[PDB]
Amino acid sequence: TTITTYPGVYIEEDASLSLSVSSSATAVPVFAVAGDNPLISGKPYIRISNWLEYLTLKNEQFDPANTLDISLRAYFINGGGYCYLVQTTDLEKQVPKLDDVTLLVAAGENITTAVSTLCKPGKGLFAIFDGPTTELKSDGTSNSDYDPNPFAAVYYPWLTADWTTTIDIPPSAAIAGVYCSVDSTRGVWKAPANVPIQGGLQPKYPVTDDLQAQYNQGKALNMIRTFPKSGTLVWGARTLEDNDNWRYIPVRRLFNSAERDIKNAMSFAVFEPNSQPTWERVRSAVNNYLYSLWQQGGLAGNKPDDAYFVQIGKDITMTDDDIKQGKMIIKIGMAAVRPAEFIILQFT
Amino acid sequence: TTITTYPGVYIEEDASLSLSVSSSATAVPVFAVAGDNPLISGKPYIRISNWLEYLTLKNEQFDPANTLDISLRAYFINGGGYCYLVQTTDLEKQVPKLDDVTLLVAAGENITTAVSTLCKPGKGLFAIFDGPTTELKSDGTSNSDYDPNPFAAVYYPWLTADWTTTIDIPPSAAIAGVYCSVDSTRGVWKAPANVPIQGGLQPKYPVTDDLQAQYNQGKALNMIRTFPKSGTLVWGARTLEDNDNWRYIPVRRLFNSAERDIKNAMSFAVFEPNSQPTWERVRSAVNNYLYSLWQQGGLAGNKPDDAYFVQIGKDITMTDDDIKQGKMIIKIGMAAVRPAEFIILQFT
Amino acid sequence: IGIPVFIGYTSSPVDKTAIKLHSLADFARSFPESGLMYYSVRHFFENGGQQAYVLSLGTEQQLSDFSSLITALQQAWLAQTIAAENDITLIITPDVIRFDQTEISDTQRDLWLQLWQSVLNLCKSRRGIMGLLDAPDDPTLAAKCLQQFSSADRQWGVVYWPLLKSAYQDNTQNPIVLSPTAAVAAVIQRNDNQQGVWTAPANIALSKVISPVRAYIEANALFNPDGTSLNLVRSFPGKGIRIWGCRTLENTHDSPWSYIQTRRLVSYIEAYMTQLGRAFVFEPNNAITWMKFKGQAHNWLRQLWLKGGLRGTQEDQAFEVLLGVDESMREADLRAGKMIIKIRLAVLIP
Amino acid sequence: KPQEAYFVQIGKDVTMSDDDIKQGKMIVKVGMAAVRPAEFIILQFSQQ
Amino acid sequence: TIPTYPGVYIEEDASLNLSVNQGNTAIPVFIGLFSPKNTQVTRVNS
Amino acid sequence: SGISDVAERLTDDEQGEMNSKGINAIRYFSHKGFVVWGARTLQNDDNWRYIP
Repeated sequence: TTITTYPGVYIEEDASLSLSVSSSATAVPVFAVAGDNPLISGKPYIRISNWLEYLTLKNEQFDPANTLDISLRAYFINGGGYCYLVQTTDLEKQVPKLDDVTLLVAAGENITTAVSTLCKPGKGLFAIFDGPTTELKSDGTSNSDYDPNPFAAVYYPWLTADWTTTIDIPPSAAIAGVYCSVDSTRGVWKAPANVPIQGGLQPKYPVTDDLQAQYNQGKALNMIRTFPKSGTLVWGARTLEDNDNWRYIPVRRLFNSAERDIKNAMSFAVFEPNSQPTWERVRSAVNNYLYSLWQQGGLAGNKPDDAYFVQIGKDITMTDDDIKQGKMIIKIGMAAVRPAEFIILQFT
Repeated sequence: TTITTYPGVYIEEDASLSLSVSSSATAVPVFAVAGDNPLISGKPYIRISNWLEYLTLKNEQFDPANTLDISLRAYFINGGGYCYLVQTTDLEKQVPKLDDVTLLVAAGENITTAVSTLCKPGKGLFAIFDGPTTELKSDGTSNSDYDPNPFAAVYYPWLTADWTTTIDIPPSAAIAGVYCSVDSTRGVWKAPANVPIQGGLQPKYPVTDDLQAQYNQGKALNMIRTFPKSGTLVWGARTLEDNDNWRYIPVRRLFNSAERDIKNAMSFAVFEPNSQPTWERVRSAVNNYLYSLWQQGGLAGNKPDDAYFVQIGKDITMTDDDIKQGKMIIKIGMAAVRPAEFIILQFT
Repeated sequence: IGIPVFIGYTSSPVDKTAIKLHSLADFARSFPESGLMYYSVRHFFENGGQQAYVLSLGTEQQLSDFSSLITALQQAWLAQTIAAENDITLIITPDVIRFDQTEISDTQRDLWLQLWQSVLNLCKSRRGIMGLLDAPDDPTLAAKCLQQFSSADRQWGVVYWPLLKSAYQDNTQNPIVLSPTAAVAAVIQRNDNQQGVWTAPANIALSKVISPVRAYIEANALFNPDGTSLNLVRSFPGKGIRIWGCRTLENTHDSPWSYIQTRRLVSYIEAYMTQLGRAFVFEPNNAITWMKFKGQAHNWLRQLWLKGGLRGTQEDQAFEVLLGVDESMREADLRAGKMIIKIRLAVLIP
Repeated sequence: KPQEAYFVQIGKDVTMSDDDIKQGKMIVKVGMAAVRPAEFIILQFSQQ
Repeated sequence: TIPTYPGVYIEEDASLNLSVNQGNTAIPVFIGLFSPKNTQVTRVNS
Repeated sequence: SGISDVAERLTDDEQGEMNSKGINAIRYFSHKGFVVWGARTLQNDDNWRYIP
């Protein structure tokens, strides 16, 4: 509302909000570092963008006896991006302070307490654990120590390489690299399984077909196995919760990225007027983002209205008292695509 | 009533009361602290909003031998919000002075006297007790000490964890966290049972199916049990009164929150004129609030008039002599939703 | 077209007003040779620069510290001079190189932000003025400053990094380190003349540059997809020195000001409309005037569209002008005596 | 629609009366439904 | 949820969804005199 | 605009306590910078609660 007070020519520029959702990075990990490590001591966190950069921060050559070095080179040889190093006792503080963190990686030490207090609905984090270091017990009870958290996954067994001498690589370090490679190539909704390990790493123990079948229910352990014609592959993409909602990693991670993307986009429309023109803009922005996901194949459905729906309005989602109390409510439904874990062929 | 005294333009604003009911937090606990604890000494109460803040208020590291530290860390690891620490001897004084408090938590010491004088009808409070520390005696008489108060519940047995060394976590500390998580996700009307304990805690003694059946009547003991496929779950949502009115915790807690929310709203109409226009606004405000509860599923009924009713008027709830004495009377009915404790399947 | 102005200390003291330079001979006629800003002025002319202005805060010898430079830039008389002198479009301050990067503490980080804010304040004297900014030498401080900068004038700021070394030498045989702001400013003038304002000044070769003062690999973290990114001057294998990046300091990804060409193109359109609008300041506000204004604006926009300046296959998607008793105002607006013209545009994306 | 956004009332029998006109009063009723900000944004995600 | 500060809140539908899935119907248990190699009911795959 | 720092940093939990009382807070967000987070007056009824 320009106030015309002197004769002349006045210039106006449209300032109404323009809203759209932008895809973020869905593979930024955080590695746990032991207290005695000198590199991490005396600092909140360390950001490392390359394997050579990690050596630059260090002052020694590559050490195959320290878990940090082997885990880092295993992560980088499998692809990925920049990662953060945080002390285990400081995970509960530093992780919420970093808004770009997506994955929490055990990196070969106990981070059970940190996961339970961080990975919660709406937070957008995901956790990767390490399986037991011993033989897989036949009767299938070697899962009791794990808490059925739908935001975490466990991988077995530990990996070994030629450069390894006496300490085996924790599987979570290599799996984190696989997540970024799969996400960049195929997408977050793609299952991070049936893909090779790029580092030429070998599992410490072999897993039979029936043994995996024993541990693929309930709090499942995703398995890294060697196949005669395909080499080493990642087999299994199940979380620690067996319900239909969050049985598979891709479904849980897809919702994490969708919530994170829309939440960031919605922060530019917080104190906007709560009336019809705003509702049209938010509905269009969310509809375009979900339409793009359906085009790429991330949602299942013949037509878009069978894959998602967005509701917002004066009588659709909120009441008159909600508006007077400053609440705008948006309901979003999504039909995530699920992995075809089993393929059944029947002939006549 | 503007008094027109000089020629000009007069501006007024409508000052008739606008009334609306807003939902208040339904899971604020108060923890009892022993007299010898140095943190509470010399202060009326301490408000703690986070686990890290509690350590900041303290000056030592985490102590697994002090009941306060284990109770607070178990409460926060299960989810929750800000809580107050009050001495046991000062509960009868400080608690009525805090109007945001909803739950009263024993936290592992005798607070029976405080409950008997605080948890009364209309006060809006609720209590969580601790069960016996010993074996549950088979004949079913290990419950005589507890007073059949419809505002209290008892949970058995005490919990243990890896970080615990020689003192077991009182169950009420962990259950208080479960109340907040359930209220945030499903609502105050949903039973805080059949939900996991998020802290990775374990019950100290196993409870058989038959043994629970002995203590599920009268002054019931809600039992925390471990199941082969679902881990540790909270089993049982019964209060200490076995009548049909207040048998279940959700029914008692839903009324507690409903009374508190309406009571706060009606404080804006204490001295309003007691005539028809005021009665229209009070009924509309309450009807909108109850309609919201029925929509969310908190009240059972095919139609709104099967779920609730509001009556206020000149010849409906109050008489002529009631009005002349300054009394406005509102009758409110509510059909609370009850849990499906027993599921019976009949096959033919 | 973009006419840059140079702000810095000069060996020969002069008045507080700017000067007009069309060639290095005029620069020599007014100024003596040898000096950091003189070398950049030579660099600007030698890259293809036609004309530019020079403004002096003081003599070259009275350099004190970073805070002194910022305080000198905050003096009121500079803002009035550039506001008065109409055809100035770009602002260049190459004198920031003369100060060392001692540490990465909060003291240095804040000073860099205030230099950016002070320059952007000078850019708000008139609409359409661009500011060309520099960044700290190491990528760590530059990334810290980019994330922590908070201003409502991010739209008008463009930053280039790293510093550049050229074949020019002092009496001692040392390569002269020059800010890349002088080089791009000549490119913008060349791009405005040969290709126009709506052509991005990126993916274009520089001249007489030996090598960037720093490397490529260390600059990966400075560029950012959503916002607060930098523009890189980067050497290429078998392709010469190149300008890699055409993004401003805008943060929001949806803003049309995220590229230097779009914001400058809109300002270029705005300047012409203001010039055309001045002829209608007291015209009768009826249908005849509206048709006259609509015809002239439509013809000029159609001319710009046929040069590829606007994104569109037909005229309707390219632009649209509304002016009349309806669809642009009401009868009450006519009695108020104000005329409202609404113009919609569709910019290009590099 | 305008009927839900604002309303103005002035007239002999709707806003004033005979006595007010005789006493020189002129009463105008104005009602506006202002737009409140969206202080809280709540996103509800479901697997439908 | 109950908003407390200005911003964006995320709610996840925690209402139950039900699905009955067929399981195994033929696992037997053998009771008799067996001689285990290591010294309870044990599972055998083949 | 044109600022160095806020006198005291605030968290989401702290602001929520103040926003109930009617104290508008100045917050810092990494993605956006220093912003004004709050538009409420000192009266907490339905009519006059928000500044606009």
